[PDB]
Amino acid sequence: YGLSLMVVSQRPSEVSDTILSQCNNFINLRLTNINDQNYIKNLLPDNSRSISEILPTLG
Amino acid sequence: KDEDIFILTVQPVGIFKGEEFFQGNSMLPSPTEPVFLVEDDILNKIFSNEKTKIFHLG
Repeated sequence: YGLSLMVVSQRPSEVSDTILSQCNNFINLRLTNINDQNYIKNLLPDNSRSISEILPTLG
Repeated sequence: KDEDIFILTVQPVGIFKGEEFFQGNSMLPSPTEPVFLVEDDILNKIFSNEKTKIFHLG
């Protein structure tokens, strides 16, 4: 219909999973909460799981 | 047993360029590089902000 989402949040563990699971691309800045990093890792595509370990280090 | 070995596991947290401090990681000192103890002035230059927003918590 001509609508899409570009959700932004500090706490992915608090945003409902019904919408974050629909994000096809991700813009991931530094994350320091382990409960949020684990969620963003599990939600990411498989090919990017290896390269995803940079999130605590990005500055 | 033949000799005494003393090994410390140490984590990087930030880098000095000169007379200032940069925070980061992914930085590797080459082996055999010397290791020193931190002087107190170098420590207290960090943990200190501008006088307009200093809160001496202890």
